[PDB]
Amino acid sequence: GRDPTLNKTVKIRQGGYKGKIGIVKEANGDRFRVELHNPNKTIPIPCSFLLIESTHGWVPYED
Amino acid sequence: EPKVNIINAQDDEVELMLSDVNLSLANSLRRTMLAEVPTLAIDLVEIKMNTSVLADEFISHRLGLIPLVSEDVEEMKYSRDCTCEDYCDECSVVLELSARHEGEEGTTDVYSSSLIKVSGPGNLNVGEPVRRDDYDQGILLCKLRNHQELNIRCIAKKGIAKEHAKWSPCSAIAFEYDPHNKLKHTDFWFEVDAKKEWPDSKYATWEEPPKPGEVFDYKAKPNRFYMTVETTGSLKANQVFSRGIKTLQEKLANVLFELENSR
Amino acid sequence: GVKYTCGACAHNFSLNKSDPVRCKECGHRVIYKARTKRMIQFDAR
Amino acid sequence: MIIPVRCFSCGKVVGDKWDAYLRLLEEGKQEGDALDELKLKRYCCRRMVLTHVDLIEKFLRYNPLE
Amino acid sequence: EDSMIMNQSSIDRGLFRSLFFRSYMDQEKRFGISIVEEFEKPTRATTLRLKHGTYEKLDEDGLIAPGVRVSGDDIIIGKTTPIPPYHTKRDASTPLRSTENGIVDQVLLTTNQEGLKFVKVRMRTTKVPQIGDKFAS
Amino acid sequence: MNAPDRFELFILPDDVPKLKITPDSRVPNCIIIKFEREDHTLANLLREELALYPDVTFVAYKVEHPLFANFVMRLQTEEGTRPKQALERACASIINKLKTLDHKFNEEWNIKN
Amino acid sequence: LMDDDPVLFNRQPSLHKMSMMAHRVKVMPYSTFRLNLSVTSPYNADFDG
RNA sequence: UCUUUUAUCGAGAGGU
Ligand SMILES: [Mg+2]
Ligand SMILES: [Zn+2]
Ligand SMILES: [Zn+2]
Ligand SMILES: [Zn+2]
Repeated sequence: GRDPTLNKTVKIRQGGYKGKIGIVKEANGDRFRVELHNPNKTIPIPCSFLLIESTHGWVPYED
Repeated sequence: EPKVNIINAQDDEVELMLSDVNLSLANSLRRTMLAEVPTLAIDLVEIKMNTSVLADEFISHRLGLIPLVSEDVEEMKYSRDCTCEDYCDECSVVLELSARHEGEEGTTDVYSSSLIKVSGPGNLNVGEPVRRDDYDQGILLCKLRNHQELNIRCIAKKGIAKEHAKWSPCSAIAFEYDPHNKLKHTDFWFEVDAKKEWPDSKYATWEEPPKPGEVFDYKAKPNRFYMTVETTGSLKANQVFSRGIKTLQEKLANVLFELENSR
Repeated sequence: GVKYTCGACAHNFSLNKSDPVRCKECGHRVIYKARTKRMIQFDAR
Repeated sequence: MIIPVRCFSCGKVVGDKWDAYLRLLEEGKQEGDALDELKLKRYCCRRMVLTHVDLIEKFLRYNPLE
Repeated sequence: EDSMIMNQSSIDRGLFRSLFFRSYMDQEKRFGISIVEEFEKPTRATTLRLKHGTYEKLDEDGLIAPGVRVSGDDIIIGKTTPIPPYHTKRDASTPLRSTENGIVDQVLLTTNQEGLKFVKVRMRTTKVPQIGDKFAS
Repeated sequence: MNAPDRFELFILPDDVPKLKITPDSRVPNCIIIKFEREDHTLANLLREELALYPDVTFVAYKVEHPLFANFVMRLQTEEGTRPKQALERACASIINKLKTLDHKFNEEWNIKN
Repeated sequence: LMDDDPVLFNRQPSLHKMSMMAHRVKVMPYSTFRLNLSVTSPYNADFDG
C-alpha cells in the first residue's frame, strides 16, 4: 500500500455525512475517498473529517 | 387589520376562515406549513440482528416513517452545528428495540409502541412516539414466527420537509375561496346547464348567493378564505400554525438583514 | 474455524476446511454460511 | 405484502387501521361502513386500505433456514 | 411526447419502489489425479496474474460473508489454478460486475455431482423511480 | 448514480452570497436582484406587496429552471424613490401584518377552547 | 466536457441529412439527455423510451 | 511512475 489507513473502517465526524460509516477506498493525499456504507456512493472527504477504528474506540488520524 | 374566525377547533385539526388579507400571504402560509415546520424523525438504524422474513431496508424504511412527539423541538440544534464527534447529547435522540418470539405456536406482532426511549437531552418533551389513547398499540412494524430474534438501535434527528417527505407535520390542508363564483376566475363545463350539474361547496351558505339581476363589478379581489389543517399527532394544529408564522417572519427578517448589512 | 449452519437440524458448527460437507447432526448436505460479525448501518431514507 | 405506514398522496397514517378493519369484518359490517366507522373520507386513504394484499401470511409458513 | 410528471413525496413514502436480487456460481474443475482447484485467498508472494480489486473482503476459505457491502469489481470468490511444472500458482477469480452496488445477502456452499465443492452467492439491492424509468398503464 | 443531494435546496455554501444586486442599464432607476435558495413563497409574498405602493412602476420575478435553486427579480420605481428602500419598507410591512395575525389567532384560540 | 462545447448528435437509423446535428453542451444533473421539443421533427423521435 | 486482464462459436428471448 501507500498509506496506513486504506481499506480500514471509518466514521465521519463533520459535514453532511456526519455519523455515517465508510471505508477508505483511496487516500492519495489530504483529500480521501470514503466508500459510504449507507447509500451506494463513494464521496470526497478531507482526512481531518474522519475517525478511524483501532484497538480502543474511534481514534482520529493519529492511528 | 387581519382577522380570524375559527369554525371548528379540537385536538389535532382546525377549520377556520381567514379574512381581510391578501392571497399570496395565505397561500405562502400554506406552503410554509407543508414545507418548513422543523420536526423530528428517525434517521440512522444499526441492525444488530435480523432473522425475520423481511429485508433490512424494508424495515429501516418503515421505521423511517414513524411520527414522534416533538413539542420542544425548537430548542435542540441541528445535526450540522454541533461540534462533537459522531454524536453526543445536544444533537440526537437514541431509541432501541428488542423483540423475540418464544415457542412453537404463535405469531408475535412487533408494534411501534414497543419502542423505548433510552437517552435524549433533558428535560425536554421529545422522543416518545405518538399514542392515540391509553391502551392503543399503534403502528404494526413486523411479525415474528418461531425463533426469529430482532434487536436494533436507532438514531433520531431534526429536519424539515424539504430534505425528505418524512419530517412533514401536516397531511392534507383544505383550501378554497369564493364559492358562489363571483370574481369569474373560472368557467364551468356543461352539457345543458352550468347550475344543475355541479356540487355546492360546503361553504355556499356563509356568503350570500348572487342576484340574477346583478351586473359585473370589476374592482374586487379574493378576500375571504376558507382553510382546514390536519396533523398526524406529532404536533398540535395551533403549534403548527404559530410555528409557521414564526418561521416566515424569521425568513423575512433574514432577508432584511442581508439587505441592511450589504451596505 | 468459521461458523456454518445446516439446512435442516438448525445446528451451528465450525470448520477448518479439512472436513467434508455435512453437519455433525443429521448430516444434511446443503449448508449455509452464517452472518458476519461487523456492524451494519442504514439510512432509514 | 404488509400494510404501509403513511399514505401515498397525503400522508395520513394508516398503519393502525388493519386490526380494527379485520375485526369489523368479522362482525358482518360492510367495507363502506367499516371505513365510515374508521373515519376515512378522502378516497385516497380509502383506496390505500381497501385494495391491500396481505402476503406475509404466506411468507411465514416456510420453516426458518436460520 | 409520452412523458409524465411524477410526485416526489409519493416516491419518498414508497410508491413504485422495488427490490432487485442477483446470484453467482462457481465450482471446482479437476485436471490431474491430485491436481484440482481450491477456494482460498491468494497472496502476492505465491500466485501470479492477480486482478485489481480489493481482496480484503474475503474470509479465509475464499467466500465473502453476508452483511458486507460490495461495490465496483470487489472480488467475491478467490480461486487458484496450479501451474503446470517458487511462484507457482495462477489466479482464477470471479469479480462482481463493474456496474453494481449491493449488499451481500446469502451464500451457499455444497458439493457438485462428481464430488468437489460448489459455491453460489446472492447479492441484492433496492431501486427507486427517478427521471428516466419507464411506466405503463 | 447521478442524483443531487437533497439538502442542497436550502443550505448555502461559503463562496455564494445569499443575495446579489446588479443595476440594469437599458432604462434608468431599475435594478436586478438575484436570490439564492428561495422559491415561489418568498418571491410571490414580496411581489404582490411591492405591486401596490403608489411609487413602484414595474416589479416582476422568474425562476429560470426548476432543477436548480434560485430566482431573479426586476424592480423599477420612479425618480423620487430609490428601490432598495422601498423593498425594505415592504418587508417591514409584511412582518407587521404577520405579527397582528398571530396575536388575534391566539386570542381567538384561548377564547374558543 | 464543459459548457458551450459543440458536440455532434445522432440517432439511428439516420436517413435524410438532418439526423446528425451539432448542439451546444449544457451540464445538467440526473441520468438522461435533454432536447428542446422543436427538434423532434427531423429525428423522427419521441420520448416514449 | 506508470501501468493492469474481459475467450470462441452458435442459438434463442427482447427494445425503438
Ligand atoms: Mg420511440
Ligand atoms: Zn452532537
Ligand atoms: Zn446436522
Ligand atoms: Zn391519503
